[PDB]
Amino acid sequence: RPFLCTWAGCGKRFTRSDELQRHKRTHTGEK
Ligand SMILES: [Zn+2]
Repeated sequence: RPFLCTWAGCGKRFTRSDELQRHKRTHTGEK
């Protein structure tokens, strides 16, 4: 099961779900 960020024009892939969620936090603005 590969993880892919299906955000508006992103398409960045991860092998870890925690990586994907962590990454997603940059879109939502959790910094
Ligand atoms: Zn993304």
